[PDB]
Amino acid sequence: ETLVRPKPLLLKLLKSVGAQKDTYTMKEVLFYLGQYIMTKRLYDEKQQHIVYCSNDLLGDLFGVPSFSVKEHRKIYTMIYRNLVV
Amino acid sequence: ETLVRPKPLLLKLLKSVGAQKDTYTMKEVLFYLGQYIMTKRLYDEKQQHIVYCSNDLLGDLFGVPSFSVKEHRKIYTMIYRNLVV
Amino acid sequence: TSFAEYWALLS
Amino acid sequence: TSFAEYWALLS
Ligand SMILES: [Cl-]
Ligand SMILES: [Cl-]
Repeated sequence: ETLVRPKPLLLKLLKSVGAQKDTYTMKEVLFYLGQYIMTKRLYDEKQQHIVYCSNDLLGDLFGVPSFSVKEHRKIYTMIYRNLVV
Repeated sequence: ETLVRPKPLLLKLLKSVGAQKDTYTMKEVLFYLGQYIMTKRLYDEKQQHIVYCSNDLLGDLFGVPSFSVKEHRKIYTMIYRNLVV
Repeated sequence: TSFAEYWALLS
Repeated sequence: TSFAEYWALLS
């Protein structure tokens, strides 16, 4: 599959949880970005699709205070903006 | 699919990351147990299949200092021991 | 549903 | 490979 190139904030984010390359499959981008959200426990305790981005590297990348995981297009759109595909 | 009943240590472990039931599909047991490992960052930074269990609730449940994720049977065997299927 | 599941559902 | 991927490979 094609390799995508994370922009700096998202590269910093992926590396912060042990990714070690400049280019990645989308599938790996999604693995490490999930790992990161859980590693920092930014998910809501009771409604676990809600992610809190305020005052985190993620909110700097995404440009929102919070989002819902269920909004698939919205999440891909935010991710692609942080990638050179 | 069948619902399994976590034994107390593993129930404590699943609840510690927001699972809210006494019975669960295996698939959900595996989702929350993965979430937990990442939430506590017990995975090795450089070789990410290695999980450190020393001095954690997980090592009390599993009965090991460390394990490799790649040892599929071994991981299921440890999990079933912590479940009434 | 865990965050992990919801996440996995993106694919 | 991330821990997340290795984990997902259990299923
Ligand atoms: Cl990597
Ligand atoms: Cl639950």
